Amino acid sequence: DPFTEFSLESYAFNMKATVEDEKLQGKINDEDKQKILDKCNEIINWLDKNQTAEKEEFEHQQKELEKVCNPIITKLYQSAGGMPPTIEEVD
Amino acid sequence: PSAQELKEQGNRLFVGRKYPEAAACYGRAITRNPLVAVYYTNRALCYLKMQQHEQALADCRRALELDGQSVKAHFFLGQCQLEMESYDEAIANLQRAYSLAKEQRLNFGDDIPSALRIAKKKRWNSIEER
Repeated sequence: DPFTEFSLESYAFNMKATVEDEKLQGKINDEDKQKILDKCNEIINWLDKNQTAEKEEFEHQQKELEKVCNPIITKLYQSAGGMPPTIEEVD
Repeated sequence: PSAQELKEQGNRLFVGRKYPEAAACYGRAITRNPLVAVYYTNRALCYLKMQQHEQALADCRRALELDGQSVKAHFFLGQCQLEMESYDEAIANLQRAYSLAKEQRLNFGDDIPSALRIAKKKRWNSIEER
């Protein structure tokens, strides 16, 4: 399904642009920076081929991709920012 | 469920103005990983909306043990101090929040100077004693 498929692909491309952003310099080590690029490039690639696949199959790739990113996301918070009436909102 | 997943559920609840339920999520997130400062600041904010100055103060304290460069930890902490009438500390924390945001190039409009200006006024309304 194109609508669910779109969110996954856009998530992947944006996530890559994010970790490579000059703003997050010194907020991530190049090892963790590299493994996001890898898994995003891997998920994008999979979507390119598997356009016949079924919902569970799509779902597995989704769970997999957030199993790599969430930990790295959590470490971005753990930096010296951490990672932020507008001020009166949850982060 | 992961700590990040739990924070996001809590954030959705916060936007929905279901504050107690959002705080419970932040706690659960804290349990799985207690070393992330934002989970503490978010919950402090729930407490602030629930009108509980004391518990919010403690979460700020925890947040600052992990992240001493946090604008929101310093900010909400000042605000808790203001509601407990500790004026001098509150202006300090708000100004410390104000320095950090400038350094980090953060943009909250006129949110910090407003808060500062209110606290400076509140303080004078207290000194009426001689």
